[PDB]
Amino acid sequence: GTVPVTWRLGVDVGERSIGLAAVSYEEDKPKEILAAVSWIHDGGVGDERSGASRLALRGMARRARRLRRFRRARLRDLDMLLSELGWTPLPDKNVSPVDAWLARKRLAEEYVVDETERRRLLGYAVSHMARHRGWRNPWTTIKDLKNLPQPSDSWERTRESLEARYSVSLEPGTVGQWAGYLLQRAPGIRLNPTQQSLSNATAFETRLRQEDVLWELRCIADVQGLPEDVVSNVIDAVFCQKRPSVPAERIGRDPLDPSQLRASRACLEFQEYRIVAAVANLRIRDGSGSRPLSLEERNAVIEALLAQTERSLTWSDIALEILKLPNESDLTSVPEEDGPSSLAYSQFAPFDETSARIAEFIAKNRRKIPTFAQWWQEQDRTSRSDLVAALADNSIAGLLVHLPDAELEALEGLALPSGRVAYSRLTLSGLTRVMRDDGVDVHNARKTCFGVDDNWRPPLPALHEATGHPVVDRNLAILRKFLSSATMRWGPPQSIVVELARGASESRERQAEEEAARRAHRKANDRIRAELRASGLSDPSPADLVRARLLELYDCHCMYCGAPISWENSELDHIVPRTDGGSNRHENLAITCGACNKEKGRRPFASWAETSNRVQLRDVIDRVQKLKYSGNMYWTRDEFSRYKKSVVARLKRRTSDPEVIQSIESTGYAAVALRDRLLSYGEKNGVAQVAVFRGGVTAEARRWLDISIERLFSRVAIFAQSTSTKRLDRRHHAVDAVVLTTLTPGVAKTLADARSRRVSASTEEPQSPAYRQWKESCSGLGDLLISTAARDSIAVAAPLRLRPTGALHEETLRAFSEHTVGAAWKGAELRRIVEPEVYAAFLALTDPGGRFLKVSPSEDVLPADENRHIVLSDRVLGPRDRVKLFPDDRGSIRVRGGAAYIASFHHARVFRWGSSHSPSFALLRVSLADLAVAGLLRDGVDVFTAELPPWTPAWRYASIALVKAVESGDAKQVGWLVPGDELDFGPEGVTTAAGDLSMFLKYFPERHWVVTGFEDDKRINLKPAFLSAEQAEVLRTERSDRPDTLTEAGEILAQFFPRCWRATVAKVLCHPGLTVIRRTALGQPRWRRGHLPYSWRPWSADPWS
RNA sequence: GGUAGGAUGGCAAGAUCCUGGUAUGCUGGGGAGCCUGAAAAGGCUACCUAGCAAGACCCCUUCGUGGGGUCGCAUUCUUCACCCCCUCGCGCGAGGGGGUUC
DNA sequence: AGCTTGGTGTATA
DNA sequence: CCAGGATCTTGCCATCCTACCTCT
DNA sequence: TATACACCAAGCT
Ligand SMILES: [Mg+2]
Ligand SMILES: [Mg+2]
Ligand SMILES: [Mg+2]
Ligand SMILES: [Mg+2]
Ligand SMILES: [Mg+2]
Ligand SMILES: [Mg+2]
Ligand SMILES: [Mg+2]
Ligand SMILES: [Mg+2]
Ligand SMILES: [Mg+2]
Ligand SMILES: [Mg+2]
Repeated sequence: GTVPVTWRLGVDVGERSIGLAAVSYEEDKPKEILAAVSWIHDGGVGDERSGASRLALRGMARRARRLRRFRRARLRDLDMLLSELGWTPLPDKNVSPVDAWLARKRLAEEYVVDETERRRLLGYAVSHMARHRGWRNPWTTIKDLKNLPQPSDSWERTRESLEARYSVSLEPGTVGQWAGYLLQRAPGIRLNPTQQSLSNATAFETRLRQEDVLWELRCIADVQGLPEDVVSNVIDAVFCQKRPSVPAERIGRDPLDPSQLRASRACLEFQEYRIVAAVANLRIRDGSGSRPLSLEERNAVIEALLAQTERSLTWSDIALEILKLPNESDLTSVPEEDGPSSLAYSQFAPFDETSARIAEFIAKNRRKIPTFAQWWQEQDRTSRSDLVAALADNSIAGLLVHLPDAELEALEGLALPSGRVAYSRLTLSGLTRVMRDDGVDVHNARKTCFGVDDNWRPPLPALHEATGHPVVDRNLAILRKFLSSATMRWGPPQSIVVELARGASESRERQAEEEAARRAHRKANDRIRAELRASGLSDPSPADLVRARLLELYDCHCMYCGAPISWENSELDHIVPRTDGGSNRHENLAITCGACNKEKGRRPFASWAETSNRVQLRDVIDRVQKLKYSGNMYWTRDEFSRYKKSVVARLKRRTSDPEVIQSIESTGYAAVALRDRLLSYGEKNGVAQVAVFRGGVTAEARRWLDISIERLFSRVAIFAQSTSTKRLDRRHHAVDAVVLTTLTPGVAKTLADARSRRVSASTEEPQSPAYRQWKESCSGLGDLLISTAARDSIAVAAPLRLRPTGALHEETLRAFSEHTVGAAWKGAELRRIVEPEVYAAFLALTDPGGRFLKVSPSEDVLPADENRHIVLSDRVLGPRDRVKLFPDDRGSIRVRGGAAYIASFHHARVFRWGSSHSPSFALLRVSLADLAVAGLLRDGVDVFTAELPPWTPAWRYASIALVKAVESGDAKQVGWLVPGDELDFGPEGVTTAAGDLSMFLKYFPERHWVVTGFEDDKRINLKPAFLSAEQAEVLRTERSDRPDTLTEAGEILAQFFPRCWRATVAKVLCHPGLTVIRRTALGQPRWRRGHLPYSWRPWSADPWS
């Protein structure tokens, strides 16, 4: 029964959270909080230690599978070529460990007269070379690999280092020659640097290159006299590689023409569009005001801009010799940031970049492409545009000219500007046609060419369609469930309010220094772009620019060990590892030899330098601190100082603490994407407005409504001085959403001005009619929120993960143990029997009328019966026969000939037995490996109730009391628990606390707890629902920096978190009135039993039907 | 005007994936050197080789516990049930995507 | 002889 | 780690559109 | 505006 009410929706997006409020209004006064809920989500992250999202881990695993499958196919095709040549591939076994290396060495060194020996060594060498071929730019062809210098400079430096280290000069000094020589001279030497945790020097230090392996192949071919066609076939088989590709479904669509893909920046239509649009936005002085350029002025400037081979027309040049303006400042509306010494008029106007690159490539390589040079001078702009589009879109996964194949290879080697622009090629051609004909700008050209009005906006995505961004998708899924539920409860909202991750309350000095930072960044990047384009890099990436900057800043030396480095052997090490949240911000990037990076791994700089011998921590710190500010460089003075401090702080960390930087891109994207989808919902549902306000407006509105989280939720003081922030209670997201429902644009401007004035600095109330009206309308909001928190209606819930997907086991395969049948059997050895038939036979041997195994790990269950025979259904194992066992007394499954421990528990099944006045409880912890080996990872299976065989790790490592009670027939399954199920202990709270939980519950009497795991057969891990771990972690952080600022409650919280309540199942489920609460999207517990997970009481839940 | 939102282009700083690779690592099979040993078998350091989620679907084939091909760790209430949407698109049982109020 | 803490291994760059 | 493609965020400059808000 | 779990061992009642 839907009852319609006037209500507003408040949306607080977050990185790992979203606050959602449905607040019913009357006039502009809030009448009732219909629903306030903080939903805690994972941001797409499944494993916090891995750091990466589930989508990212799946993509990496899928691409590892794809790489290995194509490697299989490539090596099989090489085997076929070797069999056609008569060359014997290296066998799988019964060969010397250095047979391939010595074959490579001997074939490089001397001609082998015996044809049989020559073919065998050639096949050994080539098959091994294909297995270990080194690295190539994946976008380069095999012909491009052949055109590289041979060997690479990395291998020449390695060769010089090896000759100096070993006092011998091998000729010609190939990788195979040096490796075979060193594997014989120093047995047990490691070839490449590896991840560290005795430590001897490796043979090589830098990454092996495919041109080095190719040069060794050429040397072997020249020494052995192989025919050139044979060498060519072997090269194309060894260095075969799939070209990287872009799926076209990953490319966005033109908003005006959704059937068309967005155009590449390489397109000549986009180049023409850029020039014409920029000229259409310039203004000329007219009677102390600005006027648009006339049609003739526009055509003159546009023809001067298009007719360019190099970017040499500045805005001052355009004003002075092209426009014939009497003064340089007469040209107004220049699209550049204003700076000193007339920088805006010193900046370059756009040009046809693709035509300039193609003309440069033609004039440089007229020998290689004379037919293409003639065709390019022959054809017109439309045919050139079609050719350029084909050349720029050839990289799509899914030429009209009969060009010679060498010329086609040269053009595919030609580099064009990358990146997609907003419009399609057809749209750009039409829009540019309208502006060049009518003299209009982009807006009027869009109106004319596409028949739209001044109110036109691009089409927005709907609520049901995702972005592919994990944080945004989590926020969107939660919001759309909330909105669907709230719409069927109370109708559509009157208005929707969304908070955007933007901030404007900044000082003029802050604005000036950020402007100077942007100016210095642009000047340095333009310069470094110029020398990199002179060096041979067409379109430098941000990481290219960072690499050039750090190579200039450290004089082409490693930042860690000081070894000399170059462009191709350097690595950009994340000082804070990516798996520990480490960002790509340039203070987190260190230029590194590569050996230092590979040895450092995930370990922090200090925890690696402390025990290492290659680098010195203090030497690295002093080299960073000894950097001096030049006259002109990338950073400003303040930026250079803060950059050195950030780098030093990143080197100094001795623990795997997460990244210092709190990135807000995902929050901003979530806010903008959810706003676009809420605008779509409002168009489809007649919502009057979807307003947006900044975060600081919401914080200032909380300040001026006297909404304190510690007062609202009666949270005790954690600091001796001042009050705790909003983040101590996780309900603050829902509070922020409620506050967001009150905001109007005028009061938002007033509170933004007020907060900006207080940053630029007790206190003074804001002064505006909108502030007065909003304050009088939302005077009662404080009392309403106090009553809502008093009746505990603001819920904190995590969405459940019920799908049985993810990692089936741990990634480390383990060797099996062995145990003889006739020997004495302990309980743990009986629990570790791999084969289910042998396990069941031994189970029946220990207890005949039995389905489960009832043992203790330390008890000697069976004696050393010297004539014991285990009779399977396909074999009889005598007392001498050896039974395969899992290596450890923990849950594990057989995977690919080895043993793998089970992964995290998917769920726990709750079993209750005993009398009704005092029942006994136990958990059956079920992993995805249990479901996999039980065959339950299939269609039509309820994973929480489907039976698990006794040989599964779940039933093997259940508690002995649970096993005896299930076998005796008294224990029945009454429910299930997943990580994230809320345990509401009731108004009485937790009554079985002892030791540390009692001391935590004196100051934080939490009745709502979240299941986080099941750490053994008798325990469940619970953390409080309403309390944040980041607040406790920053308590621990500020405790070191400040003297005893934490209160008793602050210290108690700081030591309770993060392990929290490692609780006993018997001591948790013994609380009467404890409820396992599963909530609807509005934060309301699901009590009616339907086809969605519902709340249940472990005391009174019936056994499963 | 002032604030806010949106378009396009530029510039700056970032975030998320996607495609293709490399070098290790683990397990199985090996073994170059060293050591402990030998009437008495295993280590250590490397290197070689195969596999690297369990598995699923398709086609083989000059028949087999194999060969080849495409996939499989995302979309957090699994499965079931109901309702909605796009697509197997004749008012279809279906392939995906969404929602289910306490 | 059971619960409470403490430490640590887990596939990587 | 490597190259390099796609999607997007935030801030500033230029232009165009929208909406409301505030003081003479 | 964010980020460990399942196993293995001590430890004082
Ligand atoms: Mg917020
Ligand atoms: Mg490969
Ligand atoms: Mg290789
Ligand atoms: Mg090596
Ligand atoms: Mg690193
Ligand atoms: Mg929030
Ligand atoms: Mg290997
Ligand atoms: Mg090896
Ligand atoms: Mg496989
Ligand atoms: Mg579902």
